[PDB]
Amino acid sequence: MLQPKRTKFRKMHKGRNRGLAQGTDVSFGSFGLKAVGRGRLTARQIEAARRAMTRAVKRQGKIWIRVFPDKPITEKPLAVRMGKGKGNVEYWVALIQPGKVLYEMDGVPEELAREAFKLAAAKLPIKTTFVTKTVM
Amino acid sequence: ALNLQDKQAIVAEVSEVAKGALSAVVADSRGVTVDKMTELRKAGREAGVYMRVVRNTLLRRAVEGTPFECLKDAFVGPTLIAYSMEHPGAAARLFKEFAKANAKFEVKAAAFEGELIPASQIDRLATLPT
Amino acid sequence: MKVRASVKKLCRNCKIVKRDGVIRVICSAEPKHKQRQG
Amino acid sequence: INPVNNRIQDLTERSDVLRGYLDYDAKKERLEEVNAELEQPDVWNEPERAQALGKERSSLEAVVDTLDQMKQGLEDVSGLLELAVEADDEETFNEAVAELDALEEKLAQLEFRRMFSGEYDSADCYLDIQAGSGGTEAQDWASMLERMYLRWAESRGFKTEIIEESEGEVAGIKSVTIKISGDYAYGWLRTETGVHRLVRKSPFDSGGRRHTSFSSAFVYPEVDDDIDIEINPADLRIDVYRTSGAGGQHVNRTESAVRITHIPTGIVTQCQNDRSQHKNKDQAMKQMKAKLYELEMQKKNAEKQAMEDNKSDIGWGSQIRSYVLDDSRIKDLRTGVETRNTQAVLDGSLDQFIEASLKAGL
Amino acid sequence: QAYVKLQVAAGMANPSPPVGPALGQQGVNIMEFCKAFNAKTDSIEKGLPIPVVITVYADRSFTFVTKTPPAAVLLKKAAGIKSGSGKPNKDKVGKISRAQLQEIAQTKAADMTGADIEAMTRSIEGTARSMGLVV
RNA sequence: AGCCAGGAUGUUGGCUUAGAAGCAGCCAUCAUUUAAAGAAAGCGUAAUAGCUCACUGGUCGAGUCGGCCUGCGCGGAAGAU
Ligand SMILES: [Mg+2]
Ligand SMILES: [Mg+2]
Ligand SMILES: [Zn+2]
Repeated sequence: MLQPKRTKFRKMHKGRNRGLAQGTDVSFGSFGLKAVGRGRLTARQIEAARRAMTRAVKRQGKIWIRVFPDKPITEKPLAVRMGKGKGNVEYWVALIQPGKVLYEMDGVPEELAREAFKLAAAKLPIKTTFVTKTVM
Repeated sequence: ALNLQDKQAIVAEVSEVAKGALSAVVADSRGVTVDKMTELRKAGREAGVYMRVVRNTLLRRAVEGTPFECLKDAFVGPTLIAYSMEHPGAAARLFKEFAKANAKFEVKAAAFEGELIPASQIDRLATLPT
Repeated sequence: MKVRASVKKLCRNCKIVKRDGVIRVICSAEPKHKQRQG
Repeated sequence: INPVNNRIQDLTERSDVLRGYLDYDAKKERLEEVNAELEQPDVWNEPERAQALGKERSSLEAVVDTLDQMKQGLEDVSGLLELAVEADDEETFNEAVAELDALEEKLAQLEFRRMFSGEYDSADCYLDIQAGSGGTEAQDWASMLERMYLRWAESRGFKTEIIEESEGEVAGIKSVTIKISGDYAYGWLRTETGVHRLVRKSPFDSGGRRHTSFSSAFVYPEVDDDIDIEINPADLRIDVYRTSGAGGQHVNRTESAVRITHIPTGIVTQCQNDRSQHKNKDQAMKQMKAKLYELEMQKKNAEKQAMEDNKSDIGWGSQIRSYVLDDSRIKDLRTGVETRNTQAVLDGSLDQFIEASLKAGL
Repeated sequence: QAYVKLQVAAGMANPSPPVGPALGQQGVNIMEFCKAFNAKTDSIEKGLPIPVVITVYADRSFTFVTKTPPAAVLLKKAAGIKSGSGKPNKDKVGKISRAQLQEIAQTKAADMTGADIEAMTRSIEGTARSMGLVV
């Protein structure tokens, strides 16, 4: 489960998740799973996806996780009223914009890679798509 | 397979026909692979690798290469059949071999048509140079 | 009869057919395989 | 080639010993009957039986086959030994030597499997030595035993570690726990569990009478401490309801109280300490977990109790060796092997007993 | 008609433990097959398995035609090793030269389907590779 | 797309296994007779056997296959007078 080792700050503002993503292209691998939807992947979710895809690829070929859950999300404890400071950090998310290459993969046949990505995709909350290495 | 390979195959077949005048038939409408293998091995024993049973007797495959040489072979087309081109020796004895094979379990599929070399009938010709 | 939200061809013999506006997997081979969207 | 000859001589002897321990003829007979059963076509109609019979067969066959291989190989080597000696052909000699080595290895393998067939035999052990009813003498005896064990363990290459030592007020030790790490440590030591009989004139007695003092050894393997598994919400029923007495308007309405129930076992935990239902559930959950743990412990204990009860049933048979120092003779009661070198045994020559015990399977 | 290849070594007269019910499944008796095997054996060699056609006729008197012994055992014999399959590409257990393989090929020519001995040799090489031994 | 035929050889590849013969796995994944036939995709077996499939030959005689892009719809879709 991915999480920042150190932090500058323990809690964080909600913020907004508008715009298009920057990590848009398949950089390292041959194939990628590009996020079509807007949302936020938790660390847990990402880990699950990784687990799904590694198994599918049967420990053959490399996987990159292009996303990182660097934003802490707070949850107020149950049966607790609305005041009294900010809630405690429960889980960590990567905020996802459309265009985000989430995962990358190489050293695999194409069909197999596709299959793996499909398997992964069902674990993630956002709508996603298979993408390829492009010259330029 | 793409067009080019098919064309090449056709050319090869044509070349084979040009090389060898005598020919005979066989058919596997109920034929064991082992028998076929044995038959193939016979050819090897006799002479070179040249001879193939060439199952490609479609309406526009061997029948398309028929206008080049032995023009009567077009009517053979619309049936399950397998040709056998014979290169060395003037009228070899592989024609009756097929008949023999048929006799030893093949359930009369080809009906030993002959391929007409001295313009022969449907019936066999034992009269062959030895 | 597996009534599901996702119906899929589970083998070669599985065929997807639509009957009175309902998606259905019917299979000639395996009776287990036959499905309905619901 | 004299050492080679000696080795050859040894090997036949050990093969014979192995046969004796195995009871080879009976095994062969069993193999034969099983084989006969096998070929009868009616036996494969019953599937459960047949697979079991097959399983039985194979091991027996292996045992038999290896045995005569050993008989034959040795003979071959002996035949070739002459050639090596008189004719002086070197390559042939070398070949013979190689064959012998192979045969030896095979023998070892067979003996290994005969010995260390148990589940925990490869693992390391905790040897526990306890002094008997005697007093000072008993304590001394226990100490002696401990020393002997240490010497033995050092000898073969095991790592000893004195975990706990209760020291005797006058001399020796009241009790000791020794962790013995190494390859097949428990398998080598498991036979030494039991009561040891010292017979000697007591140096601590003022009268100087000849005492029969006892001290127990107890070898148990270091089991891997299994993680206490998280119970599934599928196995659980969570009831929520109103509290007893309560006391107010909000209390009458609110269902804070939690009853967690284990479906497979039938244990219940109630909690209604907190106002918050969630908190109660958490507390109740904890309680349930604790209860489960307790149950697990109880079950473990019960099984353990059965085991010793069975062990108790043997009674006087727990006495495994008799160390007579006056007449100068050690006897293993289980096997029947005797030696007059008592001092040597004390120093740590237990291999002669232990190996035989292992071969026996007791 | 009920033809199946299932037998152990030629020297082992009447295969009781391994084959058993498989040989005596049909109407033909246990003793006959064994006798036939014995008869076959004396002309060539003992110790190796040899496969044979089991055409079980209604008259009981079966027609049988022998085949060449399995290739794997021959390969093993050539090697001088017993087991060489456990993790072959991770670590090479045994190794054979091409000439030896070629030699092996020639002897089996009667039962092998083909005219070219080179073909046979390459088949044998492939078999060896499969087994675990690197050429 | 139907339909008729073949769908083999070394070979049951070895091992480890109780047994393993394409199909418990672990691993190599070759070559052969060549029209084509995986040391095997599914069913099947105590395991073999057996039944399919891949690819291919024959018949038949015009379009066909499955991705992408989008428009509109379908299921997913249960509550209390
Ligand atoms: Mg940004
Ligand atoms: Mg809708
Ligand atoms: Zn189906």
